[PDB]
Amino acid sequence: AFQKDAKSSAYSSRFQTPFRRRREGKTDYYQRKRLVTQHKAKYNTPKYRLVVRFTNKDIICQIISSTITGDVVLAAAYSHELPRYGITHGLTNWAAAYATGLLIARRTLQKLGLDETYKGVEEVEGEYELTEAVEDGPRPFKVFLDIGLQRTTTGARVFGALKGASDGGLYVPHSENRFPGWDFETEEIDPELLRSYIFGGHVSQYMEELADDDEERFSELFKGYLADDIDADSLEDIYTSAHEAIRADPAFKPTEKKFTKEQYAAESKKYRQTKLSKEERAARVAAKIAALAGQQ
Amino acid sequence: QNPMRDLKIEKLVLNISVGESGDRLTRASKVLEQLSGQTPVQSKARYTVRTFGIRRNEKIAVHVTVRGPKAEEILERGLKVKEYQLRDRNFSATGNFGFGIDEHIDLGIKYDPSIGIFGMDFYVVMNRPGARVTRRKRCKGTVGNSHKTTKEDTVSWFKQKYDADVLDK
Amino acid sequence: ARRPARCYRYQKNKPYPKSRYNRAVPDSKIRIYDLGKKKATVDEFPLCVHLVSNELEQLSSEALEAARICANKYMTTVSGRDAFHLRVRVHPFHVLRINKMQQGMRGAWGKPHGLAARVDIGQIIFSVRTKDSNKDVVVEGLRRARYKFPGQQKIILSKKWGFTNLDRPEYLKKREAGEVKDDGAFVKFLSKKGSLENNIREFPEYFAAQA
Amino acid sequence: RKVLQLLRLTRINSGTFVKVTKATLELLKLIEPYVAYGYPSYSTIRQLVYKRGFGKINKQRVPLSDNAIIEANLGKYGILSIDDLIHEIITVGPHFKQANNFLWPFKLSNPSGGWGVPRKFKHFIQGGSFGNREEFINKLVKSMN
Amino acid sequence: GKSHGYRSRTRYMFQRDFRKHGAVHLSTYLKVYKVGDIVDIKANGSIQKGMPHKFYQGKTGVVYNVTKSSVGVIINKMVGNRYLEKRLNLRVEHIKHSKCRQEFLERVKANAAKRAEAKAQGVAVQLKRQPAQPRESRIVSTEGNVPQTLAPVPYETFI
RNA sequence: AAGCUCGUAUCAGUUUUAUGAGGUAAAGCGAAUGAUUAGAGGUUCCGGGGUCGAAAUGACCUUGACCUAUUCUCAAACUUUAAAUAUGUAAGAAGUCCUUGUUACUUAAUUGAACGUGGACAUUUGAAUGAAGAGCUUUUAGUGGGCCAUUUUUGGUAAGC
RNA sequence: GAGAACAGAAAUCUCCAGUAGAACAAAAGGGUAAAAGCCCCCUUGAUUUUGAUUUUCAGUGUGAAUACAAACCAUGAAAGU
RNA sequence: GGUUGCGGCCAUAUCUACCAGAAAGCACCGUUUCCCGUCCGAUCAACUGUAGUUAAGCUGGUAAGAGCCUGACCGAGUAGUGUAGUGGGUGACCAUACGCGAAACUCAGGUGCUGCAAUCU
Ligand SMILES: [Mg+2]
Ligand SMILES: [Mg+2]
Ligand SMILES: [Mg+2]
Ligand SMILES: [Mg+2]
Ligand SMILES: [Mg+2]
Ligand SMILES: [Mg+2]
Ligand SMILES: [Mg+2]
Ligand SMILES: [Mg+2]
Ligand SMILES: [Mg+2]
Ligand SMILES: [Mg+2]
Ligand SMILES: [Mg+2]
Ligand SMILES: [Mg+2]
Ligand SMILES: [Mg+2]
Ligand SMILES: [Mg+2]
Ligand SMILES: [Mg+2]
Ligand SMILES: [Mg+2]
Ligand SMILES: [Mg+2]
Ligand SMILES: [Mg+2]
Ligand SMILES: [Mg+2]
Ligand SMILES: [Mg+2]
Ligand SMILES: [Mg+2]
Ligand SMILES: [Mg+2]
Ligand SMILES: [Mg+2]
Ligand SMILES: [Mg+2]
Ligand SMILES: [Mg+2]
Ligand SMILES: [Mg+2]
Ligand SMILES: [Mg+2]
Ligand SMILES: [Mg+2]
Ligand SMILES: [Mg+2]
Ligand SMILES: [Mg+2]
Ligand SMILES: [Mg+2]
Ligand SMILES: [Mg+2]
Ligand SMILES: [Mg+2]
Ligand SMILES: [Mg+2]
Ligand SMILES: [Mg+2]
Ligand SMILES: [Mg+2]
Ligand SMILES: [Mg+2]
Ligand SMILES: [Mg+2]
Ligand SMILES: [Mg+2]
Ligand SMILES: [Mg+2]
Ligand SMILES: [Mg+2]
Ligand SMILES: [Mg+2]
Ligand SMILES: [Mg+2]
Ligand SMILES: [Mg+2]
Ligand SMILES: [Mg+2]
Ligand SMILES: [Mg+2]
Ligand SMILES: [Mg+2]
Ligand SMILES: [Mg+2]
Ligand SMILES: [Mg+2]
Ligand SMILES: [Mg+2]
Ligand SMILES: [Mg+2]
Repeated sequence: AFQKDAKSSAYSSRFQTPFRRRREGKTDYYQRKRLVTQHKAKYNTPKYRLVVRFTNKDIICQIISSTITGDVVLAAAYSHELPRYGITHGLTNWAAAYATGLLIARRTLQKLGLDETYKGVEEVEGEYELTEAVEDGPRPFKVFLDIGLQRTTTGARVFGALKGASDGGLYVPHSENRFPGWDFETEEIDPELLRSYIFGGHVSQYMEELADDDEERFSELFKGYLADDIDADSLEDIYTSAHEAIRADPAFKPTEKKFTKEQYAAESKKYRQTKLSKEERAARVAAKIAALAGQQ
Repeated sequence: QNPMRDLKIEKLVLNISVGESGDRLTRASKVLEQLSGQTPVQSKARYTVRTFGIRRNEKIAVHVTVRGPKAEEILERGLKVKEYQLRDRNFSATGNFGFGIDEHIDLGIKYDPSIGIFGMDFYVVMNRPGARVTRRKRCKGTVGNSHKTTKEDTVSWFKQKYDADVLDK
Repeated sequence: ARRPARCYRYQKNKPYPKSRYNRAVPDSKIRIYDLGKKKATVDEFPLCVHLVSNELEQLSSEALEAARICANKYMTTVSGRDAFHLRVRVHPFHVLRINKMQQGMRGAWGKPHGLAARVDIGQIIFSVRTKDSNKDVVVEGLRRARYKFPGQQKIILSKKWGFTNLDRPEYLKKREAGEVKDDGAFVKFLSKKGSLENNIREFPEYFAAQA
Repeated sequence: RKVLQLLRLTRINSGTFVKVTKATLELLKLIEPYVAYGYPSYSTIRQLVYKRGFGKINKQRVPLSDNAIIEANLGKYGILSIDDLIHEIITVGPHFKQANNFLWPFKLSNPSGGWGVPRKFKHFIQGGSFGNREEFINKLVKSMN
Repeated sequence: GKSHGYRSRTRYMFQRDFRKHGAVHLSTYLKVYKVGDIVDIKANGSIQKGMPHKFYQGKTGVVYNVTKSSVGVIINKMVGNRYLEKRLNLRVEHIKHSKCRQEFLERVKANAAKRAEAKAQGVAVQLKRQPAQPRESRIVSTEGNVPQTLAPVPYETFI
């Protein structure tokens, strides 16, 4: 960095470093404060969040609570579990967002017992609706959307995640105006469009058009679809049946594993440089003042 | 090394500093509009100067930022006017370059007495791939040294493709 | 219109600087604090001799200036203007007030009147560096300066090399080694700490061992 | 002033015994300019109690003079005679608190052959009388008893 | 003339601690208070709502109420020759659990144990604390350690 | 002053132990802000003079500022550090543990929260020292010019101010 | 700081550095960085009822403030505020 | 052990300059029909995971590195301070007695620890 820049001792000395997880630009503490702190007269009642994050093409849903030692996963689902349920391609799209939320809701709601009561909407017509509490009986499991750093846009797929955890039985408080098919100039949802997205209707109709206007591109992206003979129109049943498969058995299978922890550990240290000792450092200095000093 | 630490153009920002609002500015605008295909953005004066005859918040200038192929169709076009000779300044320490021209007529575009004649400031900013790191929301970070755009890197880049001259010392 | 200095000998008040709360305060009568061959190198003048307060009191800017001129005048005419380096070690930062004067003791907060340095026991007031051969001249210069000051001060022979913090033999150890290198009129010492690379830049005549 | 009260020294020349722990050291420290103290020998604890030793009994300061007086109020702790009492004192026994509190503060006279110094109110170490004079307390207290 | 507003004289009190400004860490909000708890009071200057008055800085009281974002603390304050009861509405940012009590709770829980460990065995306990006692005798050896004789040193100047 | 309700009981212008609060003294200034003495080495397409000049975004001196590492000196309304004295709370029966009742609060939830029932452990039951006991109620006098000494300390040259 | 016609010490355009050296009506102190600052979007909680509390204190009043209860609303995807 | 998502303490985590990083992950990265946002699909939105890459991010190692953290009879029982005297001294001030006791300095050692969950030669 430029000479006239470059930090003075005093700059560095007084520098107050942010929280690590801010330096990492990973955590909005302002939102977290407000996501996590509980009503003080509700004592040790955990305040569970529904964490939805998007990697370059994996979807992560964890149900999380907080502890001063660290946060706590109740459950976790990933859209890369969806091949197990009959979804192979496009697992980062709106409907993979939906699926996973559904997967996450069903899974936890199971291991909590609220499984057979609170099924949530089994139909799915993209009707706007929260899961209502069963008269005489346990209140539903309540959970708050942790969007993270995601911008709120009307159509964002983080809210796709939200739709399916709510469709799946969770009580996740929310309004309707960030779902595709929310009309800008009228406080009005078109659920016909929102049904469409849940079942990847936009992806499908995008294939149908690329079919007969430009097959150059249609085979680049959408390659996989060709390769498995899934020409569009079936995309709904694909996801319609995922929903089925998921509710039928959400109970989370781990990867088999192959090679042990000890073993993954063994090979990883092969690639991990090791710090030097003081002695070792001393003999590099000494070494240097024989060369750079002793007139070569 | 060298795989995809290539040297794209980040964006081209054309700028007209018309120290006044009113008609003359809305003509300076029209130029950039038809020239960029995009609708230009106006800029208010930052404070009053009075010997420049401007007031705070007046609207004093128009400018427009252009990316991708469209930015080259124009760069080239201006570079022509400059007869493919810039100067050893012009290029900034952090790897950008700019030049100016007067009379935009010298890059296609007829005369039209009802629009007049304007000069332009061309400013080309360079970067490589992976520049997103700086610009994105999450895990915003800074490009590593040996991936930063530098003067040498940009001048040599310029000297090659375009096959234009640098000049001076 | 100066009050006699007896009215401000003692440190009766918390320090009253020139500040943005004060502001209208007169200049210090002392204003140059380094006379003689100040440009001189450290190796040039090894003998240091101090004029050293034996009292907790206040010295006026006026008496610093008068004392300044006294020691400097004597010194240069007996032994030459480049024969020595006089350093005044004490700056008059403390503003003295005056209740100048119908109304009595009503609203009595005074106006700035002049300045004083506040000075400890054993606090150094004047420092000089010369050639050993010139000791007596220097010592007589500080002796004559004394009569310009209230209170007891007493002249003390330094252990140190000029304005250095090292005793003469220790400064000699570092010097006749590599370690010491000239600067303006002071000196820079080689550190065992920090970048080895640009430690070698400076102090080239080190990184041997010998002469 | 408070400390002198708690140590039961509320008039000049009266004295009491003190078990030394950190928590009484610091008491002693706070009153060094008003007191003279030291380490008493068997001889002077014995002659203190034989001569100027008084029980506290339903208040009422009662002279020791017969062993039944002691056994009636300290018997509960073992301690059924005057030399039992002394023994609890000098060895700082398990019942030094009850034993020692039993003893009314000793009322002493002025030193008979005097203070040995021109001025009492500086430390023993500066040719005064106050503070810890260690074993030199026995000479003082005998002269006072 | 004089001035005596609420936060008067509090420049350094409510000030923030060197290189510790900004968001308060989330542990301050995860802590949990129950009526009866003993708390110390100290103002977070960056949290203007729910602040103790400066009189209560450094002061320790007992929780009497738990509220959505706060706890009610009762402090005993002495005015004239008497104490009066004071009740404070403090946000959880200006409060922490006092450890003025652990040495007790830790000591109780322990005191029960060695009492069980005694009884069950056949008594002989002794579990009151005791002050520092004076030192017992001891024999210090000279071997490897003959005494070094020092004397006072002459006057000297260095300067 | 009148008492009144009780009494080994509860009490304390004190210590100890444990656990807080504080920004004064000192200190610091080759640490931030603000002051302040001196050189040394840098940097100008760019503050001014001057030599060469047709000029130069020319070259060379020149003096300024600015930068780098040093240097002497300071703060009631400066400060990273930071005392001593003083200061909040705790040292048990109104305690600790087990069992599991009440509610309209609260929980996804007989979950929690608060108040409880039943059960277990006595004076080394939880530091020191002291305790002509402790608590409590009514009513009413005089007073509401104060002054002095050690220490801290403001204004003032100072004062038996 | 380094860069771009007219354009200059000061106009407008760009990149780098930047712990706050700014800004937040106002005195000054405290506070504040994906904010408490700047730009935009929606708004009237600057509302309704009546208590408790902190400072000043007599533990009166007044000013100002705090944390709840019972309404009705605002905003936000939401926790919330 | 690596890595990711969510974290706690918030520099032993920061800063400057170099170099090394398997596997997975993360990333950069391709696209503009659709929701959505822009002067600009750079950011923001969506779509593909296909076409490309470890260059950067990220992680780690190096440095008589700047900073930060820890320790010591390093400085210093120094400065300051509670208590004492019909102590010294014209005074300014200063010794002593019984206690409490720093900061700078100097030197040495260090440079993130760790919770939940998923994944990986
Ligand atoms: Mg700088
Ligand atoms: Mg430095
Ligand atoms: Mg910050
Ligand atoms: Mg937010
Ligand atoms: Mg590559
Ligand atoms: Mg004009
Ligand atoms: Mg004084
Ligand atoms: Mg005064
Ligand atoms: Mg007058
Ligand atoms: Mg008159
Ligand atoms: Mg007046
Ligand atoms: Mg005035
Ligand atoms: Mg004199
Ligand atoms: Mg006793
Ligand atoms: Mg006799
Ligand atoms: Mg005789
Ligand atoms: Mg006689
Ligand atoms: Mg006498
Ligand atoms: Mg006698
Ligand atoms: Mg005032
Ligand atoms: Mg407010
Ligand atoms: Mg103060
Ligand atoms: Mg101060
Ligand atoms: Mg001071
Ligand atoms: Mg000082
Ligand atoms: Mg300091
Ligand atoms: Mg300074
Ligand atoms: Mg020095
Ligand atoms: Mg106390
Ligand atoms: Mg007390
Ligand atoms: Mg008793
Ligand atoms: Mg009694
Ligand atoms: Mg009365
Ligand atoms: Mg009265
Ligand atoms: Mg009256
Ligand atoms: Mg009267
Ligand atoms: Mg007196
Ligand atoms: Mg302000
Ligand atoms: Mg934020
Ligand atoms: Mg109003
Ligand atoms: Mg009234
Ligand atoms: Mg009021
Ligand atoms: Mg790979
Ligand atoms: Mg479009
Ligand atoms: Mg893109
Ligand atoms: Mg996006
Ligand atoms: Mg690499
Ligand atoms: Mg990352
Ligand atoms: Mg270092
Ligand atoms: Mg003292
Ligand atoms: Mg005296």
